[PDB]
Amino acid sequence: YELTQPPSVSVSPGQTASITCSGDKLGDKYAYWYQQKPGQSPVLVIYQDSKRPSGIPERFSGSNSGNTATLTISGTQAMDEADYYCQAWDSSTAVVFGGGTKLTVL
Repeated sequence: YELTQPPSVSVSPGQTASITCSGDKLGDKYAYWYQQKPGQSPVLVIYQDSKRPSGIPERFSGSNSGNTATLTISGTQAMDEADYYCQAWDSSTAVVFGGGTKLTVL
C-alpha cells in the first residue's frame, strides 16, 4: 500500500470523525474514498478530493492538500461504522491505495 492510513479511528455518537491518507505528493493526484462494510458492496462517499456523490449524506466531506487527503464525517452515526479506504487517481498512472481504516462508533 503506497498510501498510509491510521489502522483505526473511534468516536462517540454524534462526534466528528476524521480519517487521513498520506503519500508522497498526494496533492498531485485526486483522492477517492470508499466506505466498505464487511460483506457488502463498497460505496463511493467522496470523489475528486472533495465532491459528494448523489445519495451520500451531507455529513461526509473531504479535502486533499500537500501530502494528505482527509475524509471527515460530522455527526457520526452508528450506520457510518465501516472500513474506509482511500485511493488516488492520476491522469496517467495506475491507482494507488491506502490500507484502510476501521471506523468504530463508541
